[PDB]
Amino acid sequence: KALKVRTSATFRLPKTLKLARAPKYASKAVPHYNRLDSYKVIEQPITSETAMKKVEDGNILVFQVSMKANKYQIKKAVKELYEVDVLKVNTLVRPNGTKKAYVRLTADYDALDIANRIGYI
Amino acid sequence: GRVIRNQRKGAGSIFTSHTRLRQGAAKLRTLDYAERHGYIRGIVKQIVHDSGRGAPLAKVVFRDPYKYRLREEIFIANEGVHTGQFIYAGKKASLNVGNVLPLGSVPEGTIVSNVEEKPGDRGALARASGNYVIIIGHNPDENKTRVRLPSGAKKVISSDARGVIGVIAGGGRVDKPLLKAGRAFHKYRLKRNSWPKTRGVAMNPVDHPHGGGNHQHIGKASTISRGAVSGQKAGLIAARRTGLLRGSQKTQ
Amino acid sequence: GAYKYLEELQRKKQSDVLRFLQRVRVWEYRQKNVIHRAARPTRPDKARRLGYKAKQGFVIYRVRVRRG
Amino acid sequence: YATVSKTHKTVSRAYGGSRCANCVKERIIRAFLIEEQKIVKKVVKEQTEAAK
Amino acid sequence: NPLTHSTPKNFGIGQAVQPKRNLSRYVKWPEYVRVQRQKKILSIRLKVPPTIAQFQYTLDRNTAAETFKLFNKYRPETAAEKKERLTKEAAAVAEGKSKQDASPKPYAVKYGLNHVVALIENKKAKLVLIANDVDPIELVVFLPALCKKMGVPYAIVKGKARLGTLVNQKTSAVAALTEVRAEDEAALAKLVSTIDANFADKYDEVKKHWGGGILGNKAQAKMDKRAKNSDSA
RNA sequence: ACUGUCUAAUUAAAACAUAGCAUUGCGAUGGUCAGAAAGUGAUGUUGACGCAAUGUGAUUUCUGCCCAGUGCUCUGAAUGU
RNA sequence: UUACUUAUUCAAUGAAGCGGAGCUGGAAUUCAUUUUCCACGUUCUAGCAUUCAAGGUCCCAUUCGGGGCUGAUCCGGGUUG
Repeated sequence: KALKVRTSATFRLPKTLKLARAPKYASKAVPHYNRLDSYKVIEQPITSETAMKKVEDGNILVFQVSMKANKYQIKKAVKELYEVDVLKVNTLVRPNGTKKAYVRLTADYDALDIANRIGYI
Repeated sequence: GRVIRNQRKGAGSIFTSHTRLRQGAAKLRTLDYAERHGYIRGIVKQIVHDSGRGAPLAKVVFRDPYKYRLREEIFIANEGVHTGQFIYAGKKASLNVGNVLPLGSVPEGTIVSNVEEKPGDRGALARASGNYVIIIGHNPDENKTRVRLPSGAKKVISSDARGVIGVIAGGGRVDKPLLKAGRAFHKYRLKRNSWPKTRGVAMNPVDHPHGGGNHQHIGKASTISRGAVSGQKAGLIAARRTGLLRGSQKTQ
Repeated sequence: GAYKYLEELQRKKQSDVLRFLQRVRVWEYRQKNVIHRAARPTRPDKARRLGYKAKQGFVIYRVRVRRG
Repeated sequence: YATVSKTHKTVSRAYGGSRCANCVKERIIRAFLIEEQKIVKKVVKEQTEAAK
Repeated sequence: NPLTHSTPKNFGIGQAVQPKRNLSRYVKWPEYVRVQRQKKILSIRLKVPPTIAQFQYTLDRNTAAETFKLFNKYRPETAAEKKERLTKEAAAVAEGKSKQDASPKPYAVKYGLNHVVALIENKKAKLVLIANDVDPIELVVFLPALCKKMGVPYAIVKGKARLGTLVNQKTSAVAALTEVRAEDEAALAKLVSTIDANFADKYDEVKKHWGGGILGNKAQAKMDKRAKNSDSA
């Protein structure tokens, strides 16, 4: 017969079929539970004398949160455990290496009403 | 003794070339089909100063024969070329200044520069500023061309090696004295690192074959053989004569 | 069998047939990698008497060493 | 230049924000006269092949 | 015609970027392609000894067609065929008081290099087909000469793959016929006469012919035109 | 000659550097140098108006004689080793 | 001593036009007639060159579209020295 027409001088690798993985056994056989669920995200409220001033005046809940949590997970954890919609979340890493979150609630919710719903004054 | 300075020159730590501001490797076009069967026409777009070099360089843009795009090559600017000139590269191009032709297609006595050694190595000889080779003759069988290099040394090379007609610009550069250590500083600042080369006779016996003594003198003959050893080659290597050249060196 | 004929024939390395084979093969092995997988022994009886058997999990690798 | 509209980055002409109305002007002069000279260069060789 | 205008391009050098042409002559192949091509090229440019050169003196296509047509009649038993025969003989020996002989004597091709070489040395094979493709040629270079020593007729045939198809292997590199049904003795005799006329009679003068030394077609062209411009003025 | 540089922590100088002058090697299968080696590198993104190796140390005016010695080098020599 | 390219060595390239023959073109002289050689798309100009290419031709079942040859000579798969 004849041979195929090559319009380029380069040979590249053929696009061969690559199959998906179909294992004969499971990877670890038990899916892990939620590493950073809502009770592990927010650990403990911060009740210092100046943190208590933010609850009354700033409409801000000062929480100590986990060192792995980002601002989405803290916005979702406060909303889950207390059923409160959240305005903005500001976090910092304290000089003892733990995290503190300044969760600001919306104007519909009085943070001083939620503060003694949680049980710290 | 310790390792002397020209043995440290080859390890290439601080003695490499200071190549930041260079515009690129000055090169002819590669021998494609157009360069060896007919010609092709480029445009010189810019004549530009290249650091570390005395000659100016010319960006010449060409049309890619096989793809719709433009290819910019960086020639060495021959004397006379101007931005906007059409440069004709190829076998059947014309004998004008700027056109790069194979050496088989030029008459004897043609003054070309940037001339290849092997056909396809994109420019080797007559390439610093002011220099040029002279095509002195053809041997059309086993097709070769005797040219005369800028050092006066005659050389037979291939008749398909190319070269650009004319001499290379920036010539007469070294007729101006530097006058200053600052100008020699800034001269070698963009080339390498060998400006302040302390005389080997003022060093110590570790640092050189010439160092030491209660007077500054070489002590033994400064003409060193070719079959000497790295570390001994300090002075005039394989010097077949010395002293002031009186008479016609100027080889026939 | 054939292995006795091959065993005697791989002893005449100066004969014309073996030096032509040595030239062609020493070009071919030089063209490939330094350590590369061989699909089968080129000396099947010399491999066989050194312990090789043509079953799965017996592997031949060709390899190149600088002399001197 | 990605926040502003199209009319801040162009002028209304061929080669708007790329060339400068005088290099565009010589581009039209040069395109017209060489391609008209190529029409001359076609037929001026058609008399040499007709008279050789 | 109407508003469609014939504008040809000018694909000469300097104008009109060249169209996509068949550059299969100039494609930079993978390294295994170049090795497997220049291996054949190098085995052609070198002057080969005569005891390798006798391969590529292969049998012609008509005689090859007749030989594979005869050898298809004695293809050995397959695995399901062996299963059906093992049941039909094991029951017979166990109940019918047979001496494991209620299955007839098989006529089949003989194969495998040690088997076939041992059959040639015993002067028991009636025909030996030899592959020309085997990559260590030392396996089979003695198979012509031994067949000339033993009086066994031999044919070098194209295809170790084609030999493997007749024997239900992948390749088999050699094949032999030792016993043949009497319905095929005449066809085996005519095929053996043709194969002796092509291989065994030619052996003692083929044994001196150094092969190879064949130039490439650029060097062939150069050499012929050197002969035609120098001598033929 | 200048401007400049160096002995941090005893010597800032007449020492070193410098431009200027001169000599040498080398046309890339190359000169000089590096690596234990390498399908390895520096000069080199270089090409004699260049790279490499030295001597002298601005300018003016000059740079004499010696190739026996010790080196270097040669399109050489030959019947010694 | 000088020849070969296949070992080896060097170099260039998104290994793109290598080798041989042809086609018309003409130099060119024919002692029978074509026996050989050079060509074989680009040069006033800082424009432009891309959508298997327009056109010529043949299919499909004409709907809008798609394919083959040619345009762009054949042959050998030695990338080119």
